[PDB]
Amino acid sequence: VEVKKHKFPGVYVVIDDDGSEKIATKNLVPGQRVYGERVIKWEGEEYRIWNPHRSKLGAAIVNGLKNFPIKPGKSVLYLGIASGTTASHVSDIVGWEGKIYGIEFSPRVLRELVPIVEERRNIIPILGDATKPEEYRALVTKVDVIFEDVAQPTQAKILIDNAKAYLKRGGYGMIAVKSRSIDVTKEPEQVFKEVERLLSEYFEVIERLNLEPYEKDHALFVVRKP
Repeated sequence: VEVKKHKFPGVYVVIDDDGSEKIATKNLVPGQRVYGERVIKWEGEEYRIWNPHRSKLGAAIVNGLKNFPIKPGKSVLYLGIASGTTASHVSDIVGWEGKIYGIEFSPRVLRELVPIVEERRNIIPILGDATKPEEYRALVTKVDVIFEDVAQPTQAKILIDNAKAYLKRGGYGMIAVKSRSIDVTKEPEQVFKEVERLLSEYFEVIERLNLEPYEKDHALFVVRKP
């Protein structure tokens, strides 16, 4: 097994004995395996395999995502942090000089998460309603990136409203859109066209990529705040 650097900083390529390729991040918390994930020991460091079946962002990267604004030392406002393994990998990537404000609506989801992210002290889990971003104003600063995974009909407006409140000028947004969570009747491609239009009222839309076959009728959008 070999580990080399991916094009994106803080992301790694693992090449298995048979020459097949996987993506990975460097474990922020050596010794830890909270998802019972596959960890590769290499030159004295640990690398956590980033499974595209457990992480929509992992899927996007495997699928050839070109713009990835999450990088070491960045601050991230993360809407929907409890879903999948993504927060763990984002935490590895941003490292100890970066920061992640994790917003969850449910007190149950938050209580279940804290054990899992306890050691990742660059994650600050916050109870909040992402539709009303001003309610967590006292707990969140201006950020470099918003990452959003919120399966709600107004998820584009959620992104704009949080960006108005917290995103630095020049900063980026990333949003994993489940087509059916906005509109079960419309074709996925039509839903995505509508999301792209709504986002474009506020953002420059930089990229959009489908997540098949890891997800069905999901697209991830990268946007930039003017």
